[PDB]
Amino acid sequence: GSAGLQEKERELEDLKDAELKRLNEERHDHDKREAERKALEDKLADKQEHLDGALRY
Repeated sequence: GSAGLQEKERELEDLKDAELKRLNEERHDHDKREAERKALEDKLADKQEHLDGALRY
């Protein structure tokens, strides 16, 4: 693998660095936390399921 024979290049390292920054931010972690809080509230209360709406008019 020399003279650019391999598809991998310097930009490869840069890509990995970007991933590290994203992980550090932990932005997705916050989203999961919010979802958990929503479940606790159970405002929708759509957890309960029965029949098929036949009972309801």
